[PDB]
Amino acid sequence: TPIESHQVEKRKCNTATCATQRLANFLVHSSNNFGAILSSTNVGSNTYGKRNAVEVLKREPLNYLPL
Repeated sequence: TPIESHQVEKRKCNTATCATQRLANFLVHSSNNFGAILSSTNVGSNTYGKRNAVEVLKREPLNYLPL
């Protein structure tokens, strides 16, 4: 009589979603440069600092208070 097949497959990462995952690796892949990058923050390229997020929140506490 016949017997169930033993076919096996995998779920390789071949989708766009996986692409985002590589972005996370970029932070660690460029973590060393990040240090030297913040050093020249006074080069007029500090208009994208992450801390800006915590600042704007302070300037606009309305969003924090009940709405």
